[PDB]
Amino acid sequence: LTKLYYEDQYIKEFKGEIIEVKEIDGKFHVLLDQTAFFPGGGGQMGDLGLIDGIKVLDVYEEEGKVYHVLEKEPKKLKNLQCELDWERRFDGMQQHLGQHLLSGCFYDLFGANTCGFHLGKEISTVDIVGFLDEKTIREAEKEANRLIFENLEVKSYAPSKKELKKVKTRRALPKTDEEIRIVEIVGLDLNACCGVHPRNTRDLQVIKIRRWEKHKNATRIEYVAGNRAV
Ligand SMILES: [Zn+2]
Repeated sequence: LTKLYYEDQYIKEFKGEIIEVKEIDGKFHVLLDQTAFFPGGGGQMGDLGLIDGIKVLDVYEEEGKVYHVLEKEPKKLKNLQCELDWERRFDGMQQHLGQHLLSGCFYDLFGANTCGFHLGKEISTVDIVGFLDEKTIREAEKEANRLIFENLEVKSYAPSKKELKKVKTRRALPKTDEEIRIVEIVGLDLNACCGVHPRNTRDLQVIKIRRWEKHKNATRIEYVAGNRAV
């Protein structure tokens, strides 16, 4: 069945048909024929919103199937108006690409590698290998914002096994039964990622580095992108 979030990440309203209903203590876990509700992936949180005016409280994936936890019992089940909480969606889209952008700027400018990231509701972090002084950190922040306004294309795709052999990456790709998705900041960076990203760097608006500290062999950098930064 259909996962719309990987086909067009900007779809915020869609038509759906409830294929299954399971009542699990108070809540109604539903399957849909097609969904734009992201369950979560690559560190990024899942969606909330409405299915037929009934609030979606949780979205998860189990055995390749996206399940929606509804607070009330579905009545009508065909041709339903389904809408994402777009503010939540887009916030997570911006923070994730924000991380990729910074990571790509740190490597492009200074050869500095990323070894971790965290996307939280309040703040997000990225870990860069080694000590970094304030000068280099602020230069990466500047360059990130420069490429936002340069508006680079961000391609999200699942390569065919033919075109997957011509994919050049700096980190080895996972061994999986699942399909490899690629997120590519055109001209800057190309990484395997299951996230849902904006289609350009301009969509980030602005990126601000808040503060940083040492974490073992790394510099843990706190950042905000988009509406969080203002
Ligand atoms: Zn990612």
